[PDB]
Amino acid sequence: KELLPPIAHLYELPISKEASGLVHRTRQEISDLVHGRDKRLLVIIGPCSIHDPKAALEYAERLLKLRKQYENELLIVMRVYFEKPRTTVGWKGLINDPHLDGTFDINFGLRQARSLLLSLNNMGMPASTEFLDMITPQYYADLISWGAIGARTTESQVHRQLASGLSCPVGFKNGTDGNLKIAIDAIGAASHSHHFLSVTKAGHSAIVHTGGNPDCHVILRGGKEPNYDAEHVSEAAEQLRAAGVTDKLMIDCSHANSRKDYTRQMEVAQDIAAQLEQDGGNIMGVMVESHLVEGRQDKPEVYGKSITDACIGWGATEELLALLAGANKKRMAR
Amino acid sequence: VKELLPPIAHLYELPISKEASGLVHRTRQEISDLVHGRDKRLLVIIGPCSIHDPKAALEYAERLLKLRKQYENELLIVMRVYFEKPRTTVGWKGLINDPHLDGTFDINFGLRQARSLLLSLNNMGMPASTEFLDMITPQYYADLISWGAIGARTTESQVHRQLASGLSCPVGFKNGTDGNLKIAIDAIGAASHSHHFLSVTKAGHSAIVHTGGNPDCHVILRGGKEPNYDAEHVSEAAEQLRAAGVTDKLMIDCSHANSRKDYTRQMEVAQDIAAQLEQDGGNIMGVMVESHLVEGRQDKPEVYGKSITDACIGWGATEELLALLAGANKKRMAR
Amino acid sequence: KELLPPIAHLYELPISKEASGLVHRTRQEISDLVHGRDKRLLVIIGPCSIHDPKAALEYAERLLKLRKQYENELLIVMRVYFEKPRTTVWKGLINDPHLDGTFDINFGLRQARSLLLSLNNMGMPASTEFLDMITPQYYADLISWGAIGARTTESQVHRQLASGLSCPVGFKNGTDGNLKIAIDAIGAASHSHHFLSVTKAGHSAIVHTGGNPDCHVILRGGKEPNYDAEHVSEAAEQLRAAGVTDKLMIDCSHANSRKDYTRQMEVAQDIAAQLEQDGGNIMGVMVESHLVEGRQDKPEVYGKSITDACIGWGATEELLALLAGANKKRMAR
Amino acid sequence: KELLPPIAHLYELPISKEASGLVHRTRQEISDLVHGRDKRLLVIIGPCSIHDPKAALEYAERLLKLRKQYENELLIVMRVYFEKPRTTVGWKGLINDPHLDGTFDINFGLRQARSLLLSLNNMGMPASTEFLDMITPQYYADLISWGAIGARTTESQVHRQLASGLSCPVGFKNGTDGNLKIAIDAIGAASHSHHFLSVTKAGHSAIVHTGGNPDCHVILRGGKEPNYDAEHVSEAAEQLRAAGVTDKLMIDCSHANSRKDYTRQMEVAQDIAAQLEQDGGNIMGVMVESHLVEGRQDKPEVYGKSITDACIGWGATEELLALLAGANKKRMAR
Ligand SMILES: [Mn+2]
Ligand SMILES: [Mn+2]
Ligand SMILES: [Mn+2]
Ligand SMILES: [Mn+2]
Repeated sequence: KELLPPIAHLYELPISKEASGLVHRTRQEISDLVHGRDKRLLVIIGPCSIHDPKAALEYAERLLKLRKQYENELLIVMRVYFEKPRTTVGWKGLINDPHLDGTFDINFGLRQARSLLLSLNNMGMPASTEFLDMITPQYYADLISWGAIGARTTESQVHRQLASGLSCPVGFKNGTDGNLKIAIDAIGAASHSHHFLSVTKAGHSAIVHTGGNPDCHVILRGGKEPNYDAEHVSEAAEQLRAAGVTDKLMIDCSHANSRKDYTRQMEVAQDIAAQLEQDGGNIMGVMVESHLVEGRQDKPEVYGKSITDACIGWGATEELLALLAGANKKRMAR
Repeated sequence: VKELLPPIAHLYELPISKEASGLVHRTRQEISDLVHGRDKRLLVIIGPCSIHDPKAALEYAERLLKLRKQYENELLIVMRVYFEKPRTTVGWKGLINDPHLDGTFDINFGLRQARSLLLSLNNMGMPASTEFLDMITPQYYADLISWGAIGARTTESQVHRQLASGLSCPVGFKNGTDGNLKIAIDAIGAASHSHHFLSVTKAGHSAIVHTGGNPDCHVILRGGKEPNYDAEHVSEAAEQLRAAGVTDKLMIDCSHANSRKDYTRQMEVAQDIAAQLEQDGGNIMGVMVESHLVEGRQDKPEVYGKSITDACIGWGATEELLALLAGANKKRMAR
Repeated sequence: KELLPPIAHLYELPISKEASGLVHRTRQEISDLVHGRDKRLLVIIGPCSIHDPKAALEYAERLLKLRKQYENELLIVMRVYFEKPRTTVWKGLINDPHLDGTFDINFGLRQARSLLLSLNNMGMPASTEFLDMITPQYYADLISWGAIGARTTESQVHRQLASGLSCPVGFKNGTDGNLKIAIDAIGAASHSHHFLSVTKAGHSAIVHTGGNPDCHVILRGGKEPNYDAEHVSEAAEQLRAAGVTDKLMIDCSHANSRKDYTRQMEVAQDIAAQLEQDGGNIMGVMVESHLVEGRQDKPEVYGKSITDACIGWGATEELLALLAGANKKRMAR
Repeated sequence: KELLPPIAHLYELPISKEASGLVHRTRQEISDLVHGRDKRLLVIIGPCSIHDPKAALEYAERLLKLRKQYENELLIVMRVYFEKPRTTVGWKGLINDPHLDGTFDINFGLRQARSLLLSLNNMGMPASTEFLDMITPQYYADLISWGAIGARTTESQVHRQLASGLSCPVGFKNGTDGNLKIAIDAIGAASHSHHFLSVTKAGHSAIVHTGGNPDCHVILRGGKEPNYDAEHVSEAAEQLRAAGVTDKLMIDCSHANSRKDYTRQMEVAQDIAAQLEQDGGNIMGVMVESHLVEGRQDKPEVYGKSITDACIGWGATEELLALLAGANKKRMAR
């Protein structure tokens, strides 16, 4: 079927002066955290997945107030995930199936994704996403300040190539059973130049030559056991130094670190807060699964509630952000 | 950003012949038979870790073809013709990506040579197998491939499971690099279903594709932190496959983590499989073997017929290993 | 530079159910006139060129009332021509929508499709001249009648194009009056052709067309005017000799009025007289009309042409009443 | 149906150093003629249409010997016409239907046309053709030293735009009834820059901005009456100067100047030969319909015989060229 190329969506929704400026600078600001030049804490926070742009915009307006408030301690960027990797099968996100009913209206979904990202950046909220597909990025990577490569794809050569050509910093998650070396290796690969086949903005396949991405880091997201504590952070930091790549890392409070219990994301954040207080020198960022309303639901019946992984609600979100900001204020004072 | 010819340009210059088309169609059907337990021959995916020299490849194929015919009642021999290689971090990604082996990345030439070699192989009677790594290169030559692999590093990847769901050949999913078998079992489940995703057409344009699912996927045991080739591991995998409601017939890789990356250990693994086939071995439908004209590996392509990637057994050792497997499977089939 | 393909525009501006029905119906009604099943007179009327969407909609709202009023005698369809072909030298609303040498073709094609959809949606069907081989895919779905101009009637590329169009097509005689080239064009366009074209996705392809059975000639003058009974009778003779339809359209403007735009009325009266006497070979007329009569080099006066001079609204009422009255009498025989 | 783009053909049949040099040199030589820097006579000579590459190459090998023999007096370039305009319907040429059987194998036809042109340039014979289609030129214009726009398309805006973007000199024929102003007007238009839609080497439609073609001229090819004589040449020269364009022009010995009778081309050439002897300062070239065997045939039964317009045969061709060379040697001595 008949896919509109990126240029069609770029013509309807060109990046504005403000969005372009916000993306450019947030990427720069994140590079400084990745390389230990600034000691603010990157916070990637928001829904497991976007299934309703309206709830997403409401969420973003609340989050914007806290982004501003804590701007000296925390660098807040919203989770805006449009592509979801499933264990076997299931809804792959808003792009793949925006009407949430098996109609796979991908043109509508890409348009909605771009429109949401443009609106977010226009309001002052930078955005992040996981890059899962090789073709979808040309539709909206210009509006992304930070990207993730998921646990299920960190070891994949086509995803490392993708990352090597992205203009934003990229986090690589450790593997689903806890393997960190694949992520360390991914930084090596993505940091170098690659030649590979991709698709242009006009929608045609082409040979691209990337320059490499100097702003990649790892993300600790648990395995058979959680890997967020000081002992794990120290082990990982030594392995990063050994490989000659940045030893500054991100810690995901959710997924296999909370072991799929949204109420434990706060516990993880408190452990991180104590590391920042005691030392915490290898930590540059945290990831949190958060929505307007806590929990999850199989069907999109309740507004502002996840249909994928369970999230903390808005009030726990305010608490969690206050805790990290206070803890990092103390770290930054040393 | 450089000037890629679309699949239709290569297809025009190198159209599939009646003979190649018959060989592919038959070989896929025969392999399907093995996957679903209808025939008890052993699929043998055998040849170089990587193809870097089409002359040496054609010579290899010539020698192998005699053995394919000789052992045809006990073994279904298909050549490894791997054109895309995953690197640990960085390095030469294969003949397609850089066919002149010097960082000129002449991909139009690479794709052309890959198709030419596959067409020449099928025309001489040797079916071909490859690892599908890239999302766009398959359209250039998948019509000439009888069996496909998704590698250990990409079995968990949703975009690779999608690709597999639209392939017309049977597909083997390798267990993960540390030993995880569940990802490959999950992959069979995923690739067996219909998917909708973005891909590139034969004309070189991006499009929405809707696949029908691939009913002929299976797992490949290739070792992890510890090897997983033995009877206990096979029995344990078979139980997991049945619990997930997918085929309990599997393939065993003698190389990579099952040989502890020591090419001289491939024969020990094959000897263990032979022993399983003689005793029972009902869940084994195939084996994988990294093999070339000359054993070992080299950083540079100085020696003819010697791998520049993973180390391989040599030709003599290939005769030994194939004879061992054909003997042992003859007995399995007899009962 | 970076051309959006037709599918980008078709996505933002899908044809409505109402527009689709109007185009479908009007094409058929026109075909009925081309082949003598109905004796209403097609009238292709409106500006020489469209340079202002706002004025074009205002003109359409006025024309719509007369379209309905005269519907038993006349089939009124608006002229929505975006440009000229030049002898040489403003390059039309598509090729240059900002009227300033910036050639913003993406914007121009978008604006063209937008206007055509709005026109169809209000009940006014639209006609245009197809000048190039690529632009038609962006809006031919909104066109009820197409023209091939005098300067391109003889061209094999344009005959091919016409053979694949889903609307009826009029071929103008040559710039110096040559009628044979238009007669030959109908014959060429009625057949199947294989040739290279561009798809709605923006890619070159081989297309195989089925032929267009609803083509006709248009008399637009030359070395001398060719609107009178004598010239109409000779054309009809030549048409029947070539085995194609002997129903034709008369352009009141261009080389039939020459240097006086007000002569369109005289041509129209001569046509009225033919209709009253007999006039059996006339299926249509073309008229260059706008809100305000005349022309201007620069777009200062609202609703006045910036290409060829046009009769104004009051004279348009006059000319349509005249034609409707005359054709009423022809249909009553 | 499934059209290979130009790049597919360019990859299989890249232009050689030799062909590239011959085309560059020949284009420059022809420009010098159009602008009166040189008084050699351009001679565009060969079949009405190509229906058989084998005969065309045999024809070229004979013509090369004369090309070389007359090089100080004549600039001989072969007619290699692959696209034919029909009065109503009929075979449109080798590209459109190479197997001459209603199969329209256009991929094969383009491949065969490019192959022939490359072979011709490689043997030392430059080539000319009529550019009828908007899309086919990308496949082989790099191998063409001179182009024609036909009588039936000279008045066409799209053909004038096409001409404005070509790298070769272009001749515009007067209209089919004898109108010369359309060709004079065409030179005007094709000398300007244009913006229009075209198709790329990769097979995608795009906006192209051409720089104008400063090497255009008119071709006198007859109308109701012929227009080859001194008086018509003299009339056309005055109008060229009046429009401010080159008053050097080309005369077609065939088509409407021969009343469609192949035995009259020699009479036209003889008239031209007298003008060249008397004065003939405004003539820069001639066009002649020539083949191995004279006349025409309905089916491709006889080898080297036209299936379109009737042509003079090889013997008459030698006579005609000797005549023009002898006459122009004298013009050039003054
Ligand atoms: Mn999640
Ligand atoms: Mn290997
Ligand atoms: Mn006009
Ligand atoms: Mn001819």
